[PDB]
Amino acid sequence: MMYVKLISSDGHEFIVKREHALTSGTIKAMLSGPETNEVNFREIPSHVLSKVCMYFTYKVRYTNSSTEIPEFPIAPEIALELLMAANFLDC
Amino acid sequence: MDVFLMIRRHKTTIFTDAKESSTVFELKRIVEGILKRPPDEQRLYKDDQLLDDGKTLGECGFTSQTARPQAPATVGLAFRADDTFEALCIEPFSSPPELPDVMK
Amino acid sequence: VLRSVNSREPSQVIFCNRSPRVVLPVWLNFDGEPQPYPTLPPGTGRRIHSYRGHLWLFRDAGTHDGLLVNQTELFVPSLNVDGQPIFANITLPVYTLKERCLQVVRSLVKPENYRRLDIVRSLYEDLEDHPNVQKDLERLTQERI
Ligand SMILES: Cc1cc([C@H](C(=O)N2C[C@H](O)C[C@H]2C2=NO[C@](C)(c3ccc(-c4scnc4C)cc3)N2)C(C)C)on1
Repeated sequence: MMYVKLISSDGHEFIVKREHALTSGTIKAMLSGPETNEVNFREIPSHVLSKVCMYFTYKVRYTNSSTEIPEFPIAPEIALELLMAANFLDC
Repeated sequence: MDVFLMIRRHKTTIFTDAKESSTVFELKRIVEGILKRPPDEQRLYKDDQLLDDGKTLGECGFTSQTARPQAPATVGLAFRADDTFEALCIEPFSSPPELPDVMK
Repeated sequence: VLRSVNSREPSQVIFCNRSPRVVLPVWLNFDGEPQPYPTLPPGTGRRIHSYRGHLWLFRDAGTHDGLLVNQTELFVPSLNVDGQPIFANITLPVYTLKERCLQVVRSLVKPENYRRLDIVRSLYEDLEDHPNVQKDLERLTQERI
């Protein structure tokens, strides 16, 4: 398939399926307007951006499925940064 | 059964899935399609353990129970530059801040 | 708009809680008032005695987070074919990442201290806007209009 590279503030590069990344409308805008498949996030550190990618996989897998859906886990230590990241990314 | 993986080397982390019944070698084909390096230039690890090309992912301990979309299992990857490969180095992610007073 | 039909046709149902939450079943009565019913511990089921055309929705009993029943918001008992009861599968939805974060933060911070978190004002209001069935019932009502 097609992949995109998502780069955290500390320089970690996360390669995810394009379709998975397009879950976020914010990212969709970063790919079509303002290296063609890379996005740098000056504000999202790797311990947050990693969970976001896990969310994309989780969302794509369990949306519209008849399999019992598990809880998406969020450690308390990251809940606050993940909230701001999720808000920014609109996902 | 699909299993969901993070293939990690230095500061690169690949999010991908595979069948529990697929082999390490088939997983090596996925990373070369992504990172453009042949299988014989790749080494895959579970923890500190080198994996055989012919073994299935389930035989290597990657099962649906332990490799979930919201909590993928980690595969280490090391490249052969010209010879003797390199030691496995997976860089860890950043540290969360101290819990705010109101959460502790 | 959203109310149970007084069909007077009994319909047997299994409320099956396929979630990790304590589940509150909520019956919308003939006036449209939400009626709470006894809760279901995670993973348990109850054979409830109901009626055709009645309206049910399902919530986390502690937080009032929304839940799905047979992949949707509302459950309507139907005809039991060959006496077989209707299965009602209560599951977690795929929450948005934002809502999932709000749940975790709400679960960790007393409401008095939401304002003490270093977050934009709009997120205070997002935190403060705890799930409530009636606003969802109002939203769902317009969804029909
Ligand atoms: C005729 C007619 C009767 C009615 C109305 C009525 O009888 N109702 C309303 C809904 O259809 C459920 C049913 C009902 N109410 O009480 C029981 C016995 C009941 C008790 C416990 C539990 C649960 S749910 C979780 N745990 C348990 C045990 C579920 C159901 N059945 C009203 C009279 C309230 O409407 N038309």
